[PDB]
Amino acid sequence: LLGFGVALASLIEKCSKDKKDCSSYGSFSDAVLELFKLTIGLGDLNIQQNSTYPILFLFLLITYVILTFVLLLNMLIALM
Amino acid sequence: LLGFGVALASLIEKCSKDKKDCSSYGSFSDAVLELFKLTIGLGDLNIQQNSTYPILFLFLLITYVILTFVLLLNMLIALM
Ligand SMILES: CCCCCCCC/C=C/CCCCCCCC(=O)O[C@@H](COC(=O)CCCCCCCCCCCCCCC)COP(=O)([O-])OCC[N+](C)(C)C
Ligand SMILES: CCCCCCCC/C=C/CCCCCCCC(=O)O[C@@H](COC(=O)CCCCCCCCCCCCCCC)COP(=O)([O-])OCC[N+](C)(C)C
Ligand SMILES: CCCCCCCCCCCC(=O)OC[C@H](COP(=O)(O)OCC[N+](C)(C)C)OC(=O)CCCCCCCCCCC
Ligand SMILES: CCCCCCCCCCCC(=O)OC[C@H](COP(=O)(O)OCC[N+](C)(C)C)OC(=O)CCCCCCCCCCC
Repeated sequence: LLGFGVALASLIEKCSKDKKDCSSYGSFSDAVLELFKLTIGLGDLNIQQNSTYPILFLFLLITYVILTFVLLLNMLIALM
Repeated sequence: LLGFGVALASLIEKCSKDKKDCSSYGSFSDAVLELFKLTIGLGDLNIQQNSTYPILFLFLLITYVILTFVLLLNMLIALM
């Protein structure tokens, strides 16, 4: 959560032309909150960020989904 | 559900300056409904409440998520 939170957050450029737009993954704690809400399954996944690399953003975000929604949570049920 | 419902609800101060704003966790039954919808996975988690302690609010809300979304539901699948 914290590794991909800081990576995704540091990938986003300046806030906006008006300081508040599509800055979901703006800072660290805001990106950590967005990833937490993808694990719970709440909200709406929005990839149209003010990002310099949309492909690298999708790669890190989909890797996070594969590592937690698929591997870690189902492996928790199996070990339990 | 009811323990954290009444705790989170009693943490929120007066309704608003207009009696209706960001009062998701306003009263008891409204906070119980919001927690129920986090368990089902519906809605959108909004922590920007008219709260006096945003940190204590996150602590109680994340503890609820750890106790039900992680422990209790997966342990239900294991015992079943
Ligand atoms: C499958 C999942 C399982 C669960 C996984 C959970 C993983 C964790 C997920 C956590 C991510 C949640 C979001 C964090 C960031 C939100 C923003 C925020 O509030 O920032 C603040 C910090 O806020 C905190 O420090 C959050 C509260 C404490 C940490 C969380 C609980 C710790 C775990 C408890 C466990 C208890 C266990 C039981 C114990 C008996 C900082 O804000 P600021 O920079 O000061 O703002 C300045 C500007 N402003 C003042 C105008 C605003
Ligand atoms: C993983 C999860 C699993 C499920 C967990 C579920 C846990 C439970 C979750 C419950 C939380 C749901 C929300 C409750 C509060 C909503 C608000 C509300 O209506 O308030 C009202 C009460 O409302 C009730 O009393 C709700 C209905 C009855 C209880 C729920 C069903 C009982 C379980 C059945 C089981 C059957 C089993 C099978 C039997 C064969 C009160 O409103 P008011 O104060 O009078 O309003 C005044 C102002 N106004 C009139 C203008 C409005
Ligand atoms: C054990 C606890 C588990 C639960 C999670 C608790 C922490 C949640 C996030 C809190 C953030 C906060 O509040 O501060 C985080 C602070 C400052 O944040 P900021 O950049 O000013 O953004 C604030 C944005 N606002 C104003 C909108 C709120 O440091 C940082 O940004 C540094 C980030 C890089 C260092 C950390 C990397 C960690 C890697 C993994 C190590 C294991
Ligand atoms: C066994 C049944 C399971 C399913 C759940 C059923 C109940 C759901 C909620 C109904 C609420 C309601 O309707 O009344 C709850 C009432 C009055 O509510 P109010 O504060 O006026 O808010 C009404 C808000 N409105 C107007 C928007 C609807 O008491 C209370 O607030 C007292 C709360 C503290 C005492 C109870 C604590 C319980 C702790 C756990 C014990 C095991």
